[PDB]
Amino acid sequence: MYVCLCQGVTDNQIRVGTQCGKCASLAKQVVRE
Amino acid sequence: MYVCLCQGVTDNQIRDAIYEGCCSYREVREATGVGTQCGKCASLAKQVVRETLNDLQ
Amino acid sequence: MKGDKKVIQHLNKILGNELIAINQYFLHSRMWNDWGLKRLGAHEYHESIDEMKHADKLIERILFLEGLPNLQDLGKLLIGENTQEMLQCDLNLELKATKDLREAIVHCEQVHDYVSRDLLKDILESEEEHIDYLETQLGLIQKVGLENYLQSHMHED
Amino acid sequence: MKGDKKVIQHLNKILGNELIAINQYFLHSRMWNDWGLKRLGAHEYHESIDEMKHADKLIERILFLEGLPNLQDLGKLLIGENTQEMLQCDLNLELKATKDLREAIVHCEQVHDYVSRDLLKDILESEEEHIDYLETQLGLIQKVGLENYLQSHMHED
Amino acid sequence: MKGDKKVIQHLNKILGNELIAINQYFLHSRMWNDWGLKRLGAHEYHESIDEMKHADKLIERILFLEGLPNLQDLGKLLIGENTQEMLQCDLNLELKATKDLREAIVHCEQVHDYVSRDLLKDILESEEEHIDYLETQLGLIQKVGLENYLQSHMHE
Amino acid sequence: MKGDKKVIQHLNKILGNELIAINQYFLHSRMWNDWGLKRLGAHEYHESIDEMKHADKLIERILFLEGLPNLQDLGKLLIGENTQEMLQCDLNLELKATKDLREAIVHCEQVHDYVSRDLLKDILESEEEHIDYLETQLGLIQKVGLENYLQSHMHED
Amino acid sequence: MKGDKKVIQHLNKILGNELIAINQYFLHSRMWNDWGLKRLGAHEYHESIDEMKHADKLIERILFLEGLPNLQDLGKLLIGENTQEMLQCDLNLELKATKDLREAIVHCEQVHDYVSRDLLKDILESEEEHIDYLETQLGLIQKVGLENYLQSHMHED
Amino acid sequence: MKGDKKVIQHLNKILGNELIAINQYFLHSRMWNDWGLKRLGAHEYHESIDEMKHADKLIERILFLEGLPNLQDLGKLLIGENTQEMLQCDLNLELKATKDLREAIVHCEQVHDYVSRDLLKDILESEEEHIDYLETQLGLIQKVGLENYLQSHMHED
Ligand code: HEM
Ligand code: HEM
Ligand code: HEM
Ligand code: FES
Ligand code: FES
Ligand SMILES: [K+]
Ligand code: NA
Ligand code: NA
Ligand code: NA
Ligand code: NA
Ligand code: NA
Ligand code: NA
Repeated sequence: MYVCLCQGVTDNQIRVGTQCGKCASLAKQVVRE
Repeated sequence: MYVCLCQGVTDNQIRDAIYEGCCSYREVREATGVGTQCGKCASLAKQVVRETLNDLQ
Repeated sequence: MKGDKKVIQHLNKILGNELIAINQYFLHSRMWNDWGLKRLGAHEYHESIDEMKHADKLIERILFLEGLPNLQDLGKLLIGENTQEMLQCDLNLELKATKDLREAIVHCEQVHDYVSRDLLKDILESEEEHIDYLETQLGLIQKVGLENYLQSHMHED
Repeated sequence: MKGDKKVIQHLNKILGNELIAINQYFLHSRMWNDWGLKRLGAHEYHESIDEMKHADKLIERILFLEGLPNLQDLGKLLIGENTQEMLQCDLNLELKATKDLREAIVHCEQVHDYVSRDLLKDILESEEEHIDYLETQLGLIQKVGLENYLQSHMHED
Repeated sequence: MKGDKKVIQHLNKILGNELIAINQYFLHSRMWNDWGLKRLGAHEYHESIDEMKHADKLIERILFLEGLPNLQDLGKLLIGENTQEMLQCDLNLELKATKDLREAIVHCEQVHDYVSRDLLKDILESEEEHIDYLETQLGLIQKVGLENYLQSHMHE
Repeated sequence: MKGDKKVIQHLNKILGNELIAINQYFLHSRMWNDWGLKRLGAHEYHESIDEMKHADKLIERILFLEGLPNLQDLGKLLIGENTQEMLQCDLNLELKATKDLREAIVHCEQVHDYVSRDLLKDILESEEEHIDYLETQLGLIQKVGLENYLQSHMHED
Repeated sequence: MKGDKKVIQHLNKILGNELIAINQYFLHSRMWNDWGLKRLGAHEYHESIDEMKHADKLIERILFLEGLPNLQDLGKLLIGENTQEMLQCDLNLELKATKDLREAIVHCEQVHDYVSRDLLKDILESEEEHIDYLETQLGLIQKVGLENYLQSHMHED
Repeated sequence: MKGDKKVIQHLNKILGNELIAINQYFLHSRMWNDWGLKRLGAHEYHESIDEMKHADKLIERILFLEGLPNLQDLGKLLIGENTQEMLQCDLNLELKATKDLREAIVHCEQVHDYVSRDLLKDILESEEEHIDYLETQLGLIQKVGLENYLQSHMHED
């Protein structure tokens, strides 16, 4: 799914947060895994 | 009331069978057919028999 | 399984009561028609139908909660031999039904199943209206006398 | 008492069969709806209603003959777990029902209860039409494949 | 100020949840339409509309209780990338929504705000029907296969 | 007697409140009409009618529960002398009414009279809508000024 | 103040009687419905409504004359325990009401308030029609017997 | 993706502006309704609905161009505390919106995305109509006075 809608970053693209920042916690988590 | 719907036996018909000489539920059952099909009425029929025999004293 | 196990047991218990009432009212209805008391027969037919609709809603709710609706267990019918006994039999059944509904609602509230509570409260309201009708009929037998009461129920509305 | 006792036993046996079918079909209908197979759910709902109507006619005939309709004894419901097994359960039930109907008819003929025979024959025609439906659905599962068969029953007519 | 402060906080939280759902369902609807799955698109559009109507009732109730409706804070949308994931995303959202509704109702009951309770109960009934719908679709994908399921949602 | 005695006392208390409101609103309506403020008069007339309907439902429920509805004890009417004071009198009355409704509901819940609770909740929703109307009118007097507010209520909708 | 003070007192006295009758008839109506005597319940409901309309006209006339309509004082209701007593209670109330109306009319004529007289005469005509109905019902109980009389009032028209 | 990257950013910027307007107008509408200024409430509700329809068209266009519509980023709502402030808040918002629309149109023209330009021009015409409405209301407040202006917006139609 989209982790960041502002930048269109999916969880698979991580495997961002620069615009509104509401997704930061989630992206930081996907990373810490 | 009908006590046994399968065999169409009322509480008065259970009393009658006793008055006519039945001495136990098993005897009432042989006389009337009560509780010989689905069996769901058996405990209620037994209660009527019990109350009737007790009142006959 | 999303449903509370005791909620599902309560709903199945209410379902079992509805299933008894369906058959008892249907048979009472057809007995009254056989005797030519068509107004009682028609009223009692509609009571049976209303119980069928409650059972449907119960079955639907049990399935949503992922339980198994129990249509297999059919408890004892209370079938009367004359009009006064039949009405009283329906009333005896309904007093048991409302006691079970109140207990089911208590448990729904406790586990926060507010939608199941709301369904049961709706059924309870309908069963209380049936109790009202039954007590009224039994009272009318006393006020107008049994022969008049039966006369007034020969012809349909 | 105008009714032949064994005729009444036979009518009560058919009635007992209809009561099982009512409940079995109603539960299957509501299971298909819960799964989103609404076309199957609707069809099965109408099968249940049709058995209710047959039951009503049996109950009325039994009372006319001065017997007591048996709405107390409920036999074994054959509930399936998936679409194919549910259809087969309905078919197994119907095959037992039609066997009983034929025996009932033989006996009615023997004691000259030609009106009860005609009632039972009408019921039998309806049950055979149900068997035709059931065999057709099972055949279609084989012809179009299960996944297509189910797809085709998602949306109501 | 007639309203209980914690009731108003609960109503604002439920409103927050509805505002997320409005946007998530509307976007999912338009994605399904873009892909030519128009029956899913139309269904999802109506889910979005229904959340809008719930939001309206919450706003009206908050104002009556002399609270301040919060339409400013928008939480995280769960947007899927394909049909199966979009449905599961809607379901995850709904499971959270109903948990919060139950907690709000408990509180309304405690402070005797029975009318707020009934409003929330009606919302909860609607959200439970949406859960029913979502689980049904996820189950159909299993029963009829993904290709058939999508095919069945091309046309309205 | 199926009814809980304190439930019946609570229902009779709410009924007593509705009886005050019926009369207070009816008199205010007819005073607004006498003054030529026909829009206020019509609105207040409908508020009085609505309380009559609530009273009827309470009376019916009390009788079902085998209590005696109290139509004898009429509490204090809060009559105003001018438009603003009349609105405030209606508001003071409603604030007392809603407090009683909430206490009644608590007790119904405690003794599991879920149908009486639902009745009272419906009444409460209506009374809160009245409070919303009253607070709005008092706010409008401040926003548009009294003379404009009154002007706007001379002619009926 | 344009109105004669004693005229206003008389109108308030008639109003007070109407207010008693509203509540007495409304309660009798709902009692009859509770007992299943729906034709009596419906007739008595309409009697209550008719008293409400008289009260309205009285309140309007008192306001025009610049007096204060009194809705606060509610005298004693006469509530019966069975159908015959309830009818007699209504009749007792109506005989008092018509005596007061005649005295009010006398005073209106004396002070030349011919419009108030005309209003009271219209009310008097309606109350006399109610007296006719009541005496008729009590007479029918004697002619057809109480059980038949009640039977004839079970079902609505 | 078929769409120009800066066109999609512009469209997402316009979408972002519409999303603020939708919520800002919807809240203003319900505040006006709460205060009993129903005509303002109804008009503002329709302004909110019109912004929703613009948002829908932008979302559709962004998806056709293979971009990702941004419904996650919600900018600052300008909420006023009285009628004059709310209208000025809406106007402040619209002035910013039209500035962004013009910049977006300039860019679509430069990259020959004439269909996106036409969509934006249509939104722009709508937003300029809203500016006209807002400037007119602010001017009416000055011309007829605040109390009359609000009075004129109490009743719908
Ligand atoms: C002795 C058992 C039953 C009998 C004799 C019976 C009979 C009937 C009859 C005669 C009708 C009217 C059909 C028509 O002409 O449209 C009916 C309707 C219906 N039945 Fe039954 N029924 C029985 C049990 C049940 C049960 C156990 C259920 C559900 C679990 C059920 C569900 C329904 C429903 C939902 C309707 C439609 C009612 C409406 O919406 O008007 N029935 N039944
Ligand atoms: C126990 C007290 C009362 C009860 C329970 C009661 C009940 C009712 C009901 C149920 C209605 C019919 C409403 C509808 O469905 O349209 C009604 C109508 C009405 N009521 Fe009352 N009411 C009461 C007292 C009063 C009083 C004291 C007045 C005037 C002083 C009044 C004035 C009216 C009027 C004018 C109507 C309309 C009748 C018509 O034109 O059809 N009511 N009432
Ligand atoms: C992404 C944000 C939104 C979009 C895209 C959107 C879109 C729409 C659309 C297309 C309609 C149908 C208009 C018509 O054809 O007449 C509509 C109706 C409506 N909207 Fe929105 N909307 C949004 C946000 C909201 C919010 C946040 C609320 C309330 C808090 C709201 C309240 C309503 C209401 C009450 C309706 C009418 C529903 C009915 O038919 O009863 N909308 N919206
Ligand atoms: S969602 Fe990642 S920055 Fe807005
Ligand atoms: S009810 Fe007696 S055996 Fe079935
Ligand atoms: K007679
Ligand atoms: Na017969
Ligand atoms: Na496309
Ligand atoms: Na489901
Ligand atoms: Na005047
Ligand atoms: Na308000
Ligand atoms: Na009663």
